[PDB]
Amino acid sequence: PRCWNCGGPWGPGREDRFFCPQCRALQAPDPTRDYFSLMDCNRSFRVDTAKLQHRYQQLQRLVHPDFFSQRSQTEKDFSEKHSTLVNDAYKTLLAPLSRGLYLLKLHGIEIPERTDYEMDRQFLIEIMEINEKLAEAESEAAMKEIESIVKAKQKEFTDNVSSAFEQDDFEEAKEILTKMRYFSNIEEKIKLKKIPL
Ligand SMILES: [Zn+2]
Repeated sequence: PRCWNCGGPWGPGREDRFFCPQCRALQAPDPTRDYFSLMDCNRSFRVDTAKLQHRYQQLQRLVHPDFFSQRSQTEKDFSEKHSTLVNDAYKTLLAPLSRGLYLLKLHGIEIPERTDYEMDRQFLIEIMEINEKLAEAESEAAMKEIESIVKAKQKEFTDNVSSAFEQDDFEEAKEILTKMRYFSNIEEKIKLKKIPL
């Protein structure tokens, strides 16, 4: 690893290698750098979103294409690349759901796309019950009950998946996170139904 302007060696040291100490040029982003690192926090399901938002700004102060409009094409390139990554990381870590799923990827676990079959019975039952309820839900208050029901589950699940990580129990975390995916959809459908008011 070396600088595109100098040839200055990338030090085998600490992480934030945004600028070349030798020539001040904006460097190519490290593909290997995970989002928790880029957002300067521990690999953890638990994430301080006030801090996160602050980091997001610090970095966007450094790499956003606005500051590179008058600079070389190479720097414009990298400025755009970085700024995109910064956005990804931020969005990914901000949402507990995407955070959970991202946390699993690093721990080397890939997720099947909401595979409806690999699921257990009791949960399936819950899902078709919620469905029925929502389908039946036309009144504004019957609408509230579902929201409650859904949000009460969401909390329970967050607590659970938090534990799963605390214990390194990724097979469990993958389970619960696959569940949380369902309820997110249901949430979005409710919000979509809630538009006309
Ligand atoms: Zn350099």
